[PDB]
Amino acid sequence: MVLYFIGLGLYDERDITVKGLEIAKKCDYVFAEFYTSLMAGTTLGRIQKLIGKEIRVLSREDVELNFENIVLPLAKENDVAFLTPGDPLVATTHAELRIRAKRAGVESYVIHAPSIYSAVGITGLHIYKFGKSATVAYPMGNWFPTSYYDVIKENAERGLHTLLFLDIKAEKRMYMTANEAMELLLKVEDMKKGGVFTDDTLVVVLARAGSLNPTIRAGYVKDLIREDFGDPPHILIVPGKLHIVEAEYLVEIAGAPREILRVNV
Amino acid sequence: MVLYFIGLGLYDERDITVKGLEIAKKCDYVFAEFYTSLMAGTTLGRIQKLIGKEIRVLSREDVELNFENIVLPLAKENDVAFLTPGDPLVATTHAELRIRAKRAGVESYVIHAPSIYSAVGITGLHIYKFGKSATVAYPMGNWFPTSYYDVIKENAERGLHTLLFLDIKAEKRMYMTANEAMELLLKVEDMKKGGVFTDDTLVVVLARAGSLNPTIRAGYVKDLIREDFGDPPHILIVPGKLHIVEAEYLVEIAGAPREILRVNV
Ligand SMILES: Nc1ncnc2c1ncn2[C@@H]1O[C@H](CSCC[C@H](N)C(=O)O)[C@@H](O)[C@H]1O
Ligand code: NA
Repeated sequence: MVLYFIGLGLYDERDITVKGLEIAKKCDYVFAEFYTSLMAGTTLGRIQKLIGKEIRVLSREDVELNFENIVLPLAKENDVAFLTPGDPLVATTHAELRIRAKRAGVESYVIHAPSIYSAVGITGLHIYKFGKSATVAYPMGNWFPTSYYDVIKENAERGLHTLLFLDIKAEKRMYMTANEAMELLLKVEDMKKGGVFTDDTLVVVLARAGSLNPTIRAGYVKDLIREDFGDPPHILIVPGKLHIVEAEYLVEIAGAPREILRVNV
Repeated sequence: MVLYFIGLGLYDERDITVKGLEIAKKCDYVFAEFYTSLMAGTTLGRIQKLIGKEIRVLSREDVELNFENIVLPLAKENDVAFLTPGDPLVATTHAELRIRAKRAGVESYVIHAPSIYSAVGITGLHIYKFGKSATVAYPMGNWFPTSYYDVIKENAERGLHTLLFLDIKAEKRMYMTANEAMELLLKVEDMKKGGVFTDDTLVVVLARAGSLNPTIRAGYVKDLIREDFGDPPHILIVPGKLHIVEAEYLVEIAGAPREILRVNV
């Protein structure tokens, strides 16, 4: 009678940790959600084959609305696993599900896996220099989210980097590209006119982290807004004040304009 | 002709990903470093047996100073693996190593693994609310660092959480406990008098992340300062204002006092 929250990792089925695999293999029932993120290098079939268990995929409503009606009942008499892309508690509200587990009298354990939040280290930007993070959400009809723009502003004033998770509407197979993110930000700049995000802003794009050849690119918005970064998922990063060593990596590894090597001191 | 940076994960030998284990097994040479951080729940012997190949350990000097003389030459005609605790390149210095690989004409790839940066999600604190991160280092001789205090102040002021890594003496396998960190902070507060860290400050301590049974505790400094958090490593977090769900998670999962539900939300 235990519930395991198990992360599947960044890109493919092998991004799960050995610990995660061995526990999932011995579970009686296995549930999963594939709406919080996109694992571009695998399929449900491959994941199922790897763990040797049939997987019951749940929708966002199944989880947010009926997690205690669909998953917890079985977890009271058996070992149940709930799998998720990346790390199960990063950039999701799944932590709250552990509260539901407890009140249901069910023990829960968490098995971590590589997460985009941590994988940003491959951009060469010091991970401790990141400040508040935000999500660039798709506008729904006339509703136009803009809060993420203020996050960039606040971090940049402190000289901190801003990690921008990008939207995903899995049910519609809609995966926001870094390009779409940039467009939205420029539009928001037009409204707020804070000088936060412009054609000259230096940005970093990380696409398909977890794969062997992720797309790592740095440059000015004017130049990257129309560049092809490959298949989703993508994340966008607006660096704050760079250290020379960060700029060197972006130039040498992410093909950034050598001019950034000359920071303004 | 290829160098693989492979993350070992959080705590024990099973914290490496399936992909990492499989790639390491196919490499002609396997190196590892245990100076940036340690794998507190396992040993070099257990990691080596799991992989099945002899592992050569590299000192801080061997890497920072002679990576291109010890590691890269072999990567020219063989597949080489470089294992590091956590997620590769999270340690502010390892990114540079990819530039060295480039300059040696050696291809390098990164195989991710869980990191403390993402793993803290288990505290129930929303990762988007984390601000600039810092490390608390022991004062030594005429050097008494206090910058981490300012980091906490700037984050909390903006309602952001502060992730604090605690000092470590890797070679000696000696870690600074959360209790020591809290003591240091109280002394810095006495000097600073900024009202940033006092007996009434709410803090979160995370011990042995990666383990199925990590210690997750939250409470006011005056009550946790002398609490036994178990074996290191310890992670100290100074949360900013809490979302009601974060507070409920802390109360329900980390044994936080009911008081935070009205005082810190
Ligand atoms: N492999 C990957 N490469 C680039 N961005 C990724 C990614 N995986 C996730 N993301 C980013 O994060 C968003 C999901 S938000 C939740 C992330 C997940 N729990 C994790 O720990 O990684 C995606 O829409 C995308 O913008
Ligand atoms: Na951070």
